[PDB]
Order: sequence, then structure tokens, then C-alpha cells
Amino acid sequence: FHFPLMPRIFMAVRRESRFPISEILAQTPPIPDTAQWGIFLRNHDELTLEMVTDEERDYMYAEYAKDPRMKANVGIRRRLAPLLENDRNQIELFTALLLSLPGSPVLYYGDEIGMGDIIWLGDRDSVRTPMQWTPDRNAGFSKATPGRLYLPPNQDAVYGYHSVNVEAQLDSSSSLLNWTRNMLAVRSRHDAFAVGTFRELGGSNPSVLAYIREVTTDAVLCVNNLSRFPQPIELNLQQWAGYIPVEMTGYVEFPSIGQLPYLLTLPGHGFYWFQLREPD
Amino acid sequence: HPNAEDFGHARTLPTDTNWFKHAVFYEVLVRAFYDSNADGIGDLRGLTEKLDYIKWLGVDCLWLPPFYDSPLRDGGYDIRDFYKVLPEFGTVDDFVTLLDAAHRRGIRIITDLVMNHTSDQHEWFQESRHNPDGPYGDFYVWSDTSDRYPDARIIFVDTEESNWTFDPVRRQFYWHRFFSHQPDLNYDNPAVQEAMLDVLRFWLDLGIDGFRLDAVPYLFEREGTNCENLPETHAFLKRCRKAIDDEYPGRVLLAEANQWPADVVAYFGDPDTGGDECHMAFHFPLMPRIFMAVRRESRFPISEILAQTPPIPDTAQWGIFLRNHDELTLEMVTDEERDYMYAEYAKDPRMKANVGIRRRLAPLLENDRNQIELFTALLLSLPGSPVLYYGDEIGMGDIIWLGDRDSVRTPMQWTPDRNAGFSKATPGRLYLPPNQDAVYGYHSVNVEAQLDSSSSLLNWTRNMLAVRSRHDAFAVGTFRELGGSNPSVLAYIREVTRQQGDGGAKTDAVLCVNNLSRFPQPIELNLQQWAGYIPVEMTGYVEFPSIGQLPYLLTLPGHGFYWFQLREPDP
Amino acid sequence: GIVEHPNAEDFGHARTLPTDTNWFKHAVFYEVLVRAFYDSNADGIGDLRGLTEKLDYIKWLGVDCLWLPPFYDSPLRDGGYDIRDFYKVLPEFGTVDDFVTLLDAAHRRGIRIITDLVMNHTSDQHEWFQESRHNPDGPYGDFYVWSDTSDRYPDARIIFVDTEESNWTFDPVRRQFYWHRFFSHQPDLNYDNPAVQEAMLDVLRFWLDLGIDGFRLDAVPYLFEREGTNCENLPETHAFLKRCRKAIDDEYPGRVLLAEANQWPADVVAYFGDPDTGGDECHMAFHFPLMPRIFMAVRRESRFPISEILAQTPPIPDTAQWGIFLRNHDELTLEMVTDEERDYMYAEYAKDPRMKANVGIRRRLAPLLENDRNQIELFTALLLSLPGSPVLYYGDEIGMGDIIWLGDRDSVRTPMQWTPDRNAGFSKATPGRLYLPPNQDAVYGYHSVNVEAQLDSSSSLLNWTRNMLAVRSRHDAFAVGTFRELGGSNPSVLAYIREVTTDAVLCVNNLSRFPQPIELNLQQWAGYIPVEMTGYVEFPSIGQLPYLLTLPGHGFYWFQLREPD
Ligand SMILES: [Ca+2]
Ligand SMILES: [Ca+2]
Repeated sequence: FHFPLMPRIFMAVRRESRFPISEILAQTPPIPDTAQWGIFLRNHDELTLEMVTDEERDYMYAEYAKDPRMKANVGIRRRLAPLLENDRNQIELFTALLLSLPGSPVLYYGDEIGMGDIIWLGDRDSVRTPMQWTPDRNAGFSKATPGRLYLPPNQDAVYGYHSVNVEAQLDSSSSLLNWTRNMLAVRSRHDAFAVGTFRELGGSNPSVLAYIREVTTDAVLCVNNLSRFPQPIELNLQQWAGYIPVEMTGYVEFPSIGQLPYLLTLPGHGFYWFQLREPD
Repeated sequence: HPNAEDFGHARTLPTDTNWFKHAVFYEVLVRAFYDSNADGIGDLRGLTEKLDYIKWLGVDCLWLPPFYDSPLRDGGYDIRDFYKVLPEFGTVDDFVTLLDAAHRRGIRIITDLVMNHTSDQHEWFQESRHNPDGPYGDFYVWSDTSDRYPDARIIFVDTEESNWTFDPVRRQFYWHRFFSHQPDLNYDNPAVQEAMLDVLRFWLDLGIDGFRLDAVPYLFEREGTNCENLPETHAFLKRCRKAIDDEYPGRVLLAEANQWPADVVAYFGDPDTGGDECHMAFHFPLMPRIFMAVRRESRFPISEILAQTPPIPDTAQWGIFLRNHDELTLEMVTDEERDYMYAEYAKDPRMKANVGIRRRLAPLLENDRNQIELFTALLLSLPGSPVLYYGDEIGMGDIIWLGDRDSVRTPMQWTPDRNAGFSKATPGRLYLPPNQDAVYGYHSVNVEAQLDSSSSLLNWTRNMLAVRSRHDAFAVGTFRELGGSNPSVLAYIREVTRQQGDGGAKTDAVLCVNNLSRFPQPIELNLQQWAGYIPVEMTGYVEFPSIGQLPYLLTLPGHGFYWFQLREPDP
Repeated sequence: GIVEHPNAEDFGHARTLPTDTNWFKHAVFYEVLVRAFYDSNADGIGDLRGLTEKLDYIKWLGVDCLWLPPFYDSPLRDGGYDIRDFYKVLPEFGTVDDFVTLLDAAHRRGIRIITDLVMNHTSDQHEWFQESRHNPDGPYGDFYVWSDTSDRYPDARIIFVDTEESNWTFDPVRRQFYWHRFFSHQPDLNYDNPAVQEAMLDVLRFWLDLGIDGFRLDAVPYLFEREGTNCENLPETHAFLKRCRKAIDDEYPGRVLLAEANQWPADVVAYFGDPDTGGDECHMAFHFPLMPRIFMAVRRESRFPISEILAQTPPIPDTAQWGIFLRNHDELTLEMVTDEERDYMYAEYAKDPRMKANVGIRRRLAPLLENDRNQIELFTALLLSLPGSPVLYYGDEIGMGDIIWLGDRDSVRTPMQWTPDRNAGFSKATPGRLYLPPNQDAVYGYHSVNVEAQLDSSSSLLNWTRNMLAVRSRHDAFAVGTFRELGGSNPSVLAYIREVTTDAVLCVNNLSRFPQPIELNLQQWAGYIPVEMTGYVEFPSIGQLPYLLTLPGHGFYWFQLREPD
């Protein structure tokens, strides 16, 4: 497991700068041919409840403790939704990065519907409440009386089982469950995400992280905006001159790539996934 | 009845005859906003206490629906006494206290004022029926048979069987366009015209900033016509304007006319004089078109009504809000001939569900935050002065079962405390119950909760008004639609000219790009006219690449939008 | 030409229960709205087929007869009390066939069904009235009361004096005035026309052929109109009712006719008919001012407001039976019965803060008593032990609340709260589609008040209420026994004895919120052993000296007086 990815991605969105992500990706040594990295969106190891850090090799070493958000959850497992203060746009961005970055991703149960946690149950139990299936008694987890449950379901106004459950989200295709489902459906349609090369494109704007996955049989382009404000980025895609970028979630063709820098504009914490398609 | 110099005036704001063109209106019910006397009913003094919030939100003018003494059989649009505020809201003095307190922080106040009809409990009508040969015998339209004006339609065709109702005391029929307990005033009587002009003058003397004249198309009745928009009706409105211009410069007259744009343009008055009737009228079919435009993911239903709207006088200004029905009649405006979307609406499942019911912005868009932002973004950037409805800033919902108009008149949700922080009274005493469902409930949707994170809808909405107030282009600038190759993206430019010289956020050109599709969309715009200019995104002050000769490419996410300031290149 | 209407033969007749002409005297009625109980077609509106599915619950609760408010095709401008078609069930509830399916399913488990049937007026959308206005010289021109002026019957009052300015409204098509006691869209039927009398008797016969067990004839005091009178309770009105009874007794023995007459007890006794024949009009009428008196009696902590109306109620015929329920207002007019002369509590009610708050609004039992469980039990205990056949209102068994803001009559017509699941387990439809929203407040909300929750602990109000009906059904004394008030020295304690010639039962009720002792005189049952019914516990035998019983605040006891061996 590539453990410090999430803490870096987290701090990268905090700073609205791409470089804390870029750095660990650049400083990661190459691995064997059979080998594959494992990545997930958490800050602590479930065994020791320790966040990985190296006093010498981590340049963000002192930085974390100084951040108020990071400081609050030291030693406690938290879910994705609470970690990002239930910001839907962020939840999407972090998920989008998890699925498009190199290595095999691990989803944690209940994060697909944006469940929360109960920190007071324990530093590791916090994320081990019952799966919230319906807004029925015990969140549809058990028929037993509420007292018998191994852990109580979430009952607050925000992440409560009355408002956050699978049954509720199954219907509208705009729900986080259905959104998350479809993103996995897109990822499974391009091998580039799984086992393709990874070349970071850079760009003039420090708030936008753009990179290309490639298999020798798609080339895919991912542009992620770490800033909460709308950002423009001028990318250099001369190598794919003549190619037509096609946005994957809508199968929409964008203007063909030329010699001049390609301009893309993203909203706050937005992202795009383009399939680079050959000219005819 | 009382006099004005028996209550003392409120403070007068500096005289400005264009404030209404720059203002952002906030429609707030007195009964709904805040209760300070623990009676369970929102009151003037409570609304006074919460003016600091209103100021903080950044709205310029309050619009109060009718708060006059009334039996409230028709939501207070049936006025019993024009010179008396309904007991439960307070005294006339309490209204002056509100005015003065609001003016002190530059906030203006206008009010709904029904012109066509009074309640059957109004002293006038009781004198007309009891003393037919008295001085009020001709204040209302009486008849011996209900044959007169047969071309006029029954507005509420499901409740009223006729526009003539038989009074048992006077033994005669009386005319009423609305409900049988809301008799029409006889505007052919000169005394009636003078009486209503004195009603206007009363509140104007107290120092009110303007009115919204309700039900004005139905004032005069003439044979051989549908008794709507008759010349004599307009002629009376011209007197009201003259009375404003002559006696109280810098006040406003809004016209509630629920008709197609091509018809309501007549209510601004003779265009040769630059307007001599109302200052504002409402562009009613904008929202239904914007709504259907997002449904189709096509810009054209918006483009069409904007193209088909006739030009208005120089003084005049359109009023726009994000609702599908007129609060008076609960009817959605439509013209069988001139609306090409006529048959289309009934066929849409979403539109069909809410026919005849007022709904808030959040439920109308199924609580989709991205959409709520888009519709708000269009409201603030499209031509005309916008009206926000209270509680929409925090994305409150509605309770449809309370009534077709009461649905949107629940208490303002201030905190997650008992009664949503609206009143101290026991929950049973409340005039209407607060929202309690899992989605729009006061436990999850309230001002207190949203004040903290700058990501909240309240804070987002607040800042959008802050940006809009920094560029005049939005308020009173020109409107040129840019078109584009992609049908799903509506792009346009607002522009204000360099009056005697300057290069600030005053004399701006601004660019708005809106994506009506739920999927990400690219648009290639032609901005050659601003070659060399630098687009600067307003919410972040970020400079984008300078505009060139080639088409400019912008990419938006689903239901996204951008607001660019077009800034000059450096000499 | 003429109004078509279908026939009884064209549908299946439901199963018929063994003929019994006293069932209504022993029954416990359960008033349940079809729209409110259960929705099976996910339209958001409770329907006949849904109500059929939930009959097992009704059976389990232990009620004997369902009472359904009007479910006929209607524009629903007055809660369905404005009937548009007597031979058609409102589309959203189902077809007439679906009603037969309910009947047969209910009869199979011994449950009877009665229904509200408005007699005085039809909707202005009814085919008859449309034919009367359009074809004045046709066969329906005299089906409604027409006039050239609004001058006739000036002694008659306007029932809804705040909504209607006159009892005559001008029709534009016919160019004439038409009479209506109620709203302007509910024209009065002309009962002087013999054809009208026959038409309405055929309406009765239709549903009776289908196999319905009875009716509640609504608004019957206003049928006939005569000059020089207030057009209420006229002799010809009663004369027509006598025909309805004869038609029942001759064609369908063992059916019932309830009279909704919202008047003082001394007046409604006339609706049972000539007492010489032992009754020849209605079998049941409602004793309307019982609840307001019981209510004020608990307020004062004095037994006498109850004692007084029980003493001042005139005797009724042998067939006859009183109907009693725990509500302060008549669902038709939303008026609380009172007589300025004969009610001594006349001025008293308006002065009470609690009574004053709910004037004109239907409220449930639980909110009426501020959710006080001990009171809810006391009032229920009185309802089941006092003379006459009791009517339970749906949802009161689990102590549901109301939503007053929905309307003065809709307040008590929210959906039945089955589970704490979405829509309280009433429907699968999206919450917006529901005909009325379920209760959502912290007290009476469906998260905290529902059937599923209460089924488990035998201490719940549902289970308590169920068992009280189970005890009542084990002693005939409660249903059809004599009623002798025992009095006592303590004014706060109401004690009385029901007797059949085969139990004697003793009921002691404490109206005070504090514990109270009462010394009763039960010398007549000397040697007898009182046995408390809910626990089968033997108390000390009754002697010559006064018997002392001590009750807690708002407590009560039910003793079976058992013979010595
Ligand atoms: Ca008029
Ligand atoms: Ca009648």
C-alpha cells in the first residue's frame, strides 16, 4: 500500500496546489513487473492507527500538525464524507483521483453513499458502524431490537440513516451512489487507468493537476482542479495533434488538439476524463 | 379614517430615481419571518429585529405582501381597511418603526396593494349595501340582473359560477372578478378614484418607497370587451404615476400584470414620454422557459422569449423572479398563439405535477444544488431587476398540503431549535408549522447551520449578490446573446458605456456562460470584438487567457456557469 | 333522456352474515377513512384494496363493525360529503367490485361494514342537478327546491353563516334560485317530489343488495322544508325515515340505520320513532354532548357534569341503542352540540381555555388530553363502560396525534401510522404524492408513534386498548345492561353498576388527578365477591358497612360482582 498518497492529496486540496501530490508520485521508486501499488483514501493505518511519515524524506512532515483539519483527526479513522466536511464536489474529486491515479484502488464500505462516522465509539470503531440500507428501524441492517446491535447506526441530522441510505439513493441517477457506480463503470472500460503508464503534464496553473494514462489500447487524459475557485489551464498536447478528446461520462467530442496550447476551464474542485481518440 | 400627520413620518432616503433598476428585491411575508411577541404569528417588530440579517445578505429592498386589516379569507389580498395594519402584525406606528430602521441601513420597503377590489367586510361595501342612496352607493358595481359584461371570463372558474353575486341586504347583484367576498370597486365613480389615490398618498406620506399594484388589469369594465386592459384602466394608472412624480420623486410603482410580455409593455405607458404609467412590470414567463430549457438541455426556450420581448421605455425596468405561478390567481401565464411552448408544458411530468401550486426553488429543482446555483446565476445576470423569495437563500422547501399558496409561506427556519427559532410560543400556536421532513426540515436546513462554512448555499448566495452589486452591467447594461455552436450552452454579454470616461467595475463589459445540460459541455465563442481583452473570473479574480481572433473555447461541467469581467489590455 | 345508473344484479353480492337484529347493540364500531388507512397501488391515496389487506389487524384489535365515511364519486369540495354519483365509488379508491371484495373479506371474519350516506343534498355536479338546471321541464326539474326569489323559509338559519350569505343561490343556466342548507355547491334535494323519495330509497336498496350492513343517514333533520318553521325536524322528515326503516325490516332483516342528528338528547329521541311500536325510525342515534361533559367533568374534578346529562337523557325504545364517541364536534357541520336553555354548561365551555382553543376543529383523543396516558385510559374506560354502543376513531388505539393546519376536518385524517418506515408504512409512493402528510413532530410523529412499535410490549397503548375491548366483549352488562349510578360521598369519583338479568359489573372512575377514596354502598350485593376483570383478582367480599375503594389520579377499576358459593 502506497500509504502517504491520501495525506498528500488532502494537503494538496488544502493548499490549492498540485505539488504535494506531484512530489510523492515523483519520489516513488519503480516497482517490479508483477507488482502493483494499492491506494485508498484514508490517512491512518487500521492496524496501528498511525499516519505514515518520514522525518527526513517527507517534506510535509511538520506541515500536517500545523493544519487545523489534520490536527483534529490525529489517530482516528474517518470516512471520506466527514473528512471533506460532506462537500459533494470534493467527494467526487477525491474519488476521481483514486480511480485515475496509478495502482489498484480500495473503496471502503458505505463511502459510496457518503456515510459518516461516530468518533466517540473508538478510534477504529468510528468507521465500523452498520451499513445503512434503508431508513427503516436499524437502518435495515438487522431485525433485532436496537439495544442488541453490535454498534448503533448513525443518527445525526447530516449522516443519519433517515437521510443517508442505499434505498434512498437508488432512484435518482444524480445520487452519490449512482454517480460512484458509473465512475467504476467508466474505469472498467479503459485499461489505461488500471495498468497504463503515468505521465504528468504539468501546466502553467499550479492549482490544476493534469496527467495522461496510456496503454500500447487507449490514451486517456485526466484534468483535476484542486482549487475551490474556477481555474483555466493551458495544456501542451502537441504529441496528440489531430486527436479528438472525448469526455467519457457523456461521450462528447471536444475540439481536436492542435499545435497551440489546449485550453480547458474547470469549476471549483471539478475534473474531466477525456479519451484521446485517433483522427479518421 | 385616520391621517398621516397623526403618526409621524419615517426617515427619507436621498432622492434617487433609478434605485429600482439597480436593486435586488427580497419578498418576505410579515407573518412568516420572525415572531417577537410569542403569539405564534410573525409580526412587524420581529421583522424589524431581523433587519441586520437582511442587510448582511445584501438585498436592497423588502417586498411585503399585503399586511392590512383583513378577514384573511383570501390570504389577506381581501383588504378590509386600507389605513389599518392587521392587529396580529402590530400598529401603523410599528410599521413606521420598521421603515425608519430599514432606511437607516439603506434598505427600502415596497408593499402589495390590491386596487381592483376590497373585502365585503370593508366599511365602504357595508355602507354601499345598507345605504344605497348614501355616499357609498356607487362605490361598487351594482346591477339588477347578472347579464352585464358577459364577455368577461370567470377567473376562478371552479369556485365561482358567476361574476355577479346577489347581495341580500341591498337586493342587487354586485360585480367581482375574484371571489364572491371580494367585490370590485367602481372606478367609473370619480370619488372612488380619489379615495384610492388618498390610500396611496397615506402610505407614501408615512415614507414607504413604493407599491406593487395588484389586479390592475381588471379595474375598469366595458361592454363588448373582456374587461381587461381597457384604455381607461391605463388612464388611471397614469394619474398614479403623475401623483408619484409630482409629490414624491424617487418612489416606484410595480405592476402585477399576469400577461404575455407583448401585452404588459403597455403598462409602462406612452414610450414617447419615456414612460408615464408603471416603472416596473413582471416578466412572468421567464422562469417557465428557463425551467423547460434546462429540461430539454437546449438554450432556445430562453432565447425565444428574450428575442420576442418588445423594448420598454427609458425609465422602465423589467422585474424577474424564479417562480411559475402568479401569487394572486395561482395561474401560470401563457398565450395560446404567441407561446410556442403552449402545449409542451402540460406534457412535461415535472411541470404537470405542480400546476396551480406555489413551490420554492429548491423543491422545484429536486434539491439539486448545482441547479439551484445555475437558476440563481441566471436570475442575477439576465436583464431586469431580480426578486428573491425568502428562505430560498438557505434552500428551504415547502409543504404542499397546507394550501396552493400557503405551501411557500411556512416559518423562516432560523435555527434547529424548537419552532426553528421562529417563535417562543408552543408549537400548536404557530400560524403554520415549520418543515419537518428529512430533506428540508428545520433540523437540517436553517440559517444558523449555514452561517459557518463559506461553502453553504446561504454564503454562496450572499456572495453572488456581492459580485452582482460590483458590476452595473448586470443591472442596467445592454444584453447581446452570443449564441455559439453548442445548443446546450447559453452565452451572452452585458455591457455599460464609458460615461464621460473611466475604466473601473463601473463601465464594464461582462461575459456570462451558462451550461443548461447536465453533462459537461464545450463551447466555442466568437469574442473577436474584444480581441486583446483579458477575461477575469469574478468569484476568484482569476485571469484567463486573452481573447484572440480564433474562437474562444470554454468548457463547463454539468449545470455549471462562469462570470467573466472583460478587462482592457494595458496601454 | 333520464339518468342511467347501474343495477344491483350487475355485480356480485357479498357473503351474508347470519341474521341477528341486536348485533349493533353489542358491537364496538371503528370509524376508518378509506383514503387514510392503507395504500396498495402506490398512488399515495388509501384505497379499498388496501383496507382489505389490513382487515387482519382490524380483526386482531377486536372491533366488530367498520364505519366508513363517504367514498362515493365526488368533486371533494366538501370532504366527499358532496356526492356526485351514488352508484359509483370514487375512482381513486377503486370500483364497486372492490367494495364487494372488501365486504366479503370482512364478513368472512365476522366484521360488519356501515357507511355514511348523505340524504339531504347532492353535489351540484350530480347528473340530476345538471338535468334539473338544463331541462327545467324535464323529469328532474322538480328534483331540487327551486324559486324565483330568495324569500322563502326565512326562519331557517344559515348553517355556515361565515361562508354562505344566503340559503338561496342563483343558478345562471336555469335563471332561478336553488335551496341549500349547506354550501352553495350542495343543492338540497326536493323531498316533496315523490320521485325523489323513490330515487333515494333505490340508492339505499342498491348498497343493501350488495350486502352492506347499514348506513349512517347524514343531515336528515334538514330534508323537508316548511313555511313558518326553522325547517328542522319536521313531521314529514320523520315520516320518510319511517319508510326507510320499514324497507329495512321488510327486505333485509338485521341491518341497521344510524341517525346523524346533531341535537340535544331530548330532541334526538324523536328519531328512534314511535315508542309504542318499540321503534319505527332509526335504530341508533348519537349522544353528542357526552364527550364535552366528560371532558369538563375531568377539568372540574367533579362527577356531576357527567351525571347530569345521563339523568336528563330521556328513555329510548326497546330496539333502540345510543351511539357514543369521544369527540366534541360533529364531522358534518364542525359544530359542538349545545342548547342554550337545556344545557347548564352552556356559558361554561367558552370560558375554559382548553375548550376555547379547539372550537370548530376535530382533534384526536391523545392531543385533546395533552397526551396524558392515564387520562387516555380513563376516557377510553368510560367510553366502553357507559350505556350505548361505542365508536373508536382510527389511530386512537396507538395514540396518534393530529395536524390542525391541514384543515378543521382534515386534521384527524392523516395517514395511519403503521411503521417507522418511509411514509409511516402507509404507501410506497414518493412523499410528495401522498394525499396528506404523516405526523412528523417529536411527540406524535410516525418515528415514535406507530403500530409496529407498539405490537411488542403488552404495556403499550395499542395492546392495552385491545385488551379492554377483549374484557368488554366478555360481559354483556356493558353492552345492553341497566345503568344505575351509585353516587358516593366524594364528588370527584363517578361510580356506577351495569347489570343483566348474566353479570352485575361495578365501575369506579376517579375524575381527579390526585388519589381519591370513595365509600360506596353495595349492601344489595352483600356476600358477593368483587373480582377485578383485568387481573381476575378477588377483592374482599361486600358487607353491610360502606365499601372503601382507593384510586390513583385518573384511575379506574372494573369489578365483576360474583355470587357467594
Ligand atoms: Ca373592477
Ligand atoms: Ca332539504
